[PDB]
Amino acid sequence: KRKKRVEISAPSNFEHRVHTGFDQHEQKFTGLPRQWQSLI
Amino acid sequence: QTIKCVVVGDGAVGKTCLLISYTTNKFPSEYVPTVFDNYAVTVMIGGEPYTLGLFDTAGLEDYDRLRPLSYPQTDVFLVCFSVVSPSSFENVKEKWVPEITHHCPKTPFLLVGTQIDLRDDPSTIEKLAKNKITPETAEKLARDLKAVKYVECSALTQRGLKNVFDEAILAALLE
Amino acid sequence: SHEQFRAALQLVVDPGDPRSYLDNFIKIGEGSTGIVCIATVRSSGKLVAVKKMDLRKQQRRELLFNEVVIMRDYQHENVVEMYNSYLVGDELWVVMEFLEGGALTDIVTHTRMNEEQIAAVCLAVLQALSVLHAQGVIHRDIKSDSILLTHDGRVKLSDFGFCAQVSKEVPRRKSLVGTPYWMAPELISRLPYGPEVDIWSLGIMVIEMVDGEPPYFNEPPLKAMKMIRDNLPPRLKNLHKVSPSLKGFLDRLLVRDPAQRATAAELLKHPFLAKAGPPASIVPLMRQN
Ligand SMILES: Nc1nc2c(ncn2[C@@H]2O[C@H](COP(=O)(O)OP(=O)(O)NP(=O)(O)O)[C@@H](O)[C@H]2O)c(=O)[nH]1
Ligand SMILES: [Mg+2]
Repeated sequence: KRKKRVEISAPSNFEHRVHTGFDQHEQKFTGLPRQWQSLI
Repeated sequence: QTIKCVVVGDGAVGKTCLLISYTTNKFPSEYVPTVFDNYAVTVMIGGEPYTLGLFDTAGLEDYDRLRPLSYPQTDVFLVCFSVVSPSSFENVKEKWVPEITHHCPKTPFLLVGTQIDLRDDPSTIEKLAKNKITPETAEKLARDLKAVKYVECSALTQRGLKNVFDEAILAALLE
Repeated sequence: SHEQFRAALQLVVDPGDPRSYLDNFIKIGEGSTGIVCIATVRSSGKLVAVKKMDLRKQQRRELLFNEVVIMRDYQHENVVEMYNSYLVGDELWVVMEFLEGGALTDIVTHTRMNEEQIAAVCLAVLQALSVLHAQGVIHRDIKSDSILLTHDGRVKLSDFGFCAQVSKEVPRRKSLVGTPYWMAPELISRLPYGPEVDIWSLGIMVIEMVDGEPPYFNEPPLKAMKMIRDNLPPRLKNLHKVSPSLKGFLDRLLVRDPAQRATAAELLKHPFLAKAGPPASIVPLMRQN
């Protein structure tokens, strides 16, 4: 409470949540966030 | 809780390699252009867990249409320039900061010098010499700009790598 | 890197295992770096304190060097005596004097101290800090918890784990070190800083002794740090209970500009400290009495 420090640890728990790519053929995105898909 | 950190900068600067070396202790041997990747890690801050969300964005001009969709709710930026590319360092001033200031004016940002280990490498210094950045030059630009601070690192050797994210994380949580 | 550090530490500690002459290891408290036990010397029955710090559970292992080197090379009436250190398994154990009066924290959370007692404490800490600062040692973690008391009320400075050294070759430190509510604003701003950070922290401790707690304590630590960083220096809430002497003192401690903050040596000559009671006057405030 009063003895809480600001130590920032090394990272842990890697998580690759999104990988967007670009179709060479169809000029299209693959692996968009579904939120963005409406916008463009 | 959760910190959102977006990494932008000129292409080839070393944004992905920075993130992959930090999160997994590996270097991607090849160079593949990023379109968009989102990673997450847990980071302990005084024994309390936070999710550090990391938004790896395209530097290449091809995917401009996409990039600022990353920007809403951003807690901190890393505006990256390779310290062996003066063009990328001038684009911090000319382009990147204007972008993030417009979309996210209250959001703190750090200037991140990448690839500092090639400051010794003679191969690349020859092409800097024939065509005719130091901490003191970047630190001025950080104080002017006004970045939270300047930090620098090498994704290969990991020198000051942890410190990049340490200062980014503190920047986010203070503001 | 774990083994290299363990071997480094091996060469710096005293050889052997203090379990060979100590009995009855009982946990007395916890800290950030590890736990403190009381133990008994088998031959004599004398109590000692033993600080145990696991090498694997430190965010910056290099800071463990301070736990040995400081009490070793800076013996002083107002510094906690360190007898020996050892490497037991994956732990640094430091054996030191047991201070029976406890921490100043226990006093300021359960009682209000008068100005003669406050001046006595401040005087002792500044005597210690002036000696440390003259050698370029910055404590970096001054607060009520780091001040321990003897039975008779003499004040000693402890918790040297977060120390750093300055010199002509390295006049400033950059590290984010300390405890949020006591951290100096220049340190939080991530500017280079010097021994002046300890004086701010001492100022925050004087606020502890008058108002019971540091400024912004009811807030979370990270928001408090932003407040310390951006706001003007914090004020005493119990202004009704405070002298112009004390207010004048505290104004020399809580100066945002490190350059205009008073030094320890400068503060030893301050009039407020002329009010200092002797060791005895702090004894009634202890939990026993
Ligand atoms: N010596 C050295 N080279 C590096 C470092 N970081 C990246 N590089 C080199 O520069 C290349 C850039 O890779 P990358 O991280 O994908 O850059 P990027 O900023 O994500 N490019 P884009 O925005 O198009 O995705 C790497 O393939 C590597 O060869 C570093 O820290 N040190
Ligand atoms: Mg890439």
